[PDB]
Amino acid sequence: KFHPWSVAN
Amino acid sequence: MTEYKLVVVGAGGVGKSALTIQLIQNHFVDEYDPTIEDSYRKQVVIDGETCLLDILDTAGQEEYSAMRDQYMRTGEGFLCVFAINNTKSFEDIHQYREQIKRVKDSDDVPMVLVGNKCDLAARTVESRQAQDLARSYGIPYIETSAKTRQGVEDAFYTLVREIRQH
Amino acid sequence: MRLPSADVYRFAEPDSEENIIFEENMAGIPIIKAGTVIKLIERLTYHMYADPNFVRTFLTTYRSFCKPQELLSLIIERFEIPEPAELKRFRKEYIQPVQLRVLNVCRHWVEHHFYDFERDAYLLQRMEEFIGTVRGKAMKKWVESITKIIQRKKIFQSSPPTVEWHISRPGHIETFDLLTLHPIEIARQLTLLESDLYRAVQPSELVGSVWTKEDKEINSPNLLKMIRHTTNLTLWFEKCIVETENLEERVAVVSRIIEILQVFQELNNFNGVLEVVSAMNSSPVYRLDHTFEQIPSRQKKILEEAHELSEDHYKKYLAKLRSINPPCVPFFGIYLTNILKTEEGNPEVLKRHGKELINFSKRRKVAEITGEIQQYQNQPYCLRVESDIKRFFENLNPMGNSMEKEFTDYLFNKSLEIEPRNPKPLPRFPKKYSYPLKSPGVRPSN
Ligand SMILES: [Cl-]
Ligand SMILES: [Cl-]
Ligand SMILES: [Cl-]
Repeated sequence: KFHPWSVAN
Repeated sequence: MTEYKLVVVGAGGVGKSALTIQLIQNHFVDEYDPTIEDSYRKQVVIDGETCLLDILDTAGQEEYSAMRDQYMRTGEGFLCVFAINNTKSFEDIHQYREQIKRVKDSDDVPMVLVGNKCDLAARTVESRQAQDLARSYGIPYIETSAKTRQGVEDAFYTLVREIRQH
Repeated sequence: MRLPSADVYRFAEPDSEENIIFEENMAGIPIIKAGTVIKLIERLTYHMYADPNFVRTFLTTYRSFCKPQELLSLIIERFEIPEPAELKRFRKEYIQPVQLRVLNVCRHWVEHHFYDFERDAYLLQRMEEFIGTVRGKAMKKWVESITKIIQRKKIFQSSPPTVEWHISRPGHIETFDLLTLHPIEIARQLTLLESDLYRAVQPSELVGSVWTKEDKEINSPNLLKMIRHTTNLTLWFEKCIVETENLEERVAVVSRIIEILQVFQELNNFNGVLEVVSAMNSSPVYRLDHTFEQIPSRQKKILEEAHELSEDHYKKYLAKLRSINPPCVPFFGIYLTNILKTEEGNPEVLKRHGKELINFSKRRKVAEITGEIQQYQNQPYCLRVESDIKRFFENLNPMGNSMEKEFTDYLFNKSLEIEPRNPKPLPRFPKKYSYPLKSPGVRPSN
């Protein structure tokens, strides 16, 4: 979630 | 209060920027400073519910064609805008929409077709034609006048209703 | 002091609400908001003081409300002053300074906007005739200076870092590629190219929104060439990714591009940064979840910082740029949009007491934007050109002969092939690279 280069929560 | 990320899409060189500029101006204000937040964010009341319209219009950057996906990825609703005196801008609509569908990975993206009467130049796209294209896509058609602001609010509020009813 | 009658000299009629408005809520000089063209010519050659900023703004933006032939006629008409002791002061405090100002306008015109004269030879003739008829002594030094300029127009500190090489050896043109050249040097050579492309764009290609109109290819050739370069690199990055069908190799490709981005950031090449960000936001690349999975978190954060520059209408890009000092390469798109909306969102003319007044402050607003563009064109990068890497990127042609739609459809279909939509399982593909995929990194060698 929140773009593929984002820290996944 | 809810915020709506809207994106204006359409051919360049035929005055598409008038649609958003007129929405945001105070109807009797003719100044526009595009460099400040208040030039693309407007608080409005639509069907009794207050919301905030955030409007991305990249008019002038049409040659940066590899940037369209980036810009489109930021919206949840889309205004697809052509000029009713420019047949080519009307024919471009089909591809713009295929591209929005692909960016959003969805076959019903909230969107709206907008015919803009931007000139004293003569109409070459008949309203019937645009109404028929809008029906084949399953979306509203709105005509607007750059001169008079007729239709401008209708185009944007309709897009918001499409998002609410999605 | 006393002037001629507006029936013999039109620039003597006095200011009024039907003549000149000033900005009400903003170097000692009043800011003209609007006025007739006469009044604008008058204050452009004002006898009480010189106004360098009005002259700069004016000559950059006048062609929308006044043709070059008309401007030259008007300043000639301003120059030829008729007379009304009293005369002796008039000569010294009106004719003299007013005429010096006319010559100053001509000097600046020929110096910084000579393209008006290259595109109309008869305009240059009338100018030379006029300058020829000027016969004074306070004039002589100005007449000669303008004539020198006209005649001419009719014709680092420290050392730069060592050039970096990776797998390809100097001169082995045939092996140059994304993974075989050194990432630091890709970024550097692309920054040199993009800096020169940015520096070549003239205000004549921007004022009047002229790059959006049907003669754009004639009027904005450098701007368009610059944009097409940017577009080309974006598409080249997308193609390198989706044509690398092996997953491990594709992770190496995406990872190397992100290293190129980091150096772009280090160099303040924001055009470079956006080339990469646009490529990662594109439909073929953005959906490759199995590839970003293997991207190390440190590079993810680099790409995340870069992409965030573009969010909320470039909020962070705009702050970051205001805070760096040259050399840099700004992203030009923001300027184009702001110039366009300024020209399209403000009236060309204001009406006062039924009288029509040219809206000048809208032109001031556009000159402010072209001024900010020029301030980043001054300073060059302290980096050495590599003739061959440069030519490699000058000749990148990812689209080949395909049309836009056909080619971006092909990129997307490649994406779907190499990582199909979630139900279908992830296939495997054979490696395509013979050399090692490990990166030299982005810190230099010494
Ligand atoms: Cl409105
Ligand atoms: Cl505004
Ligand atoms: Cl149809």
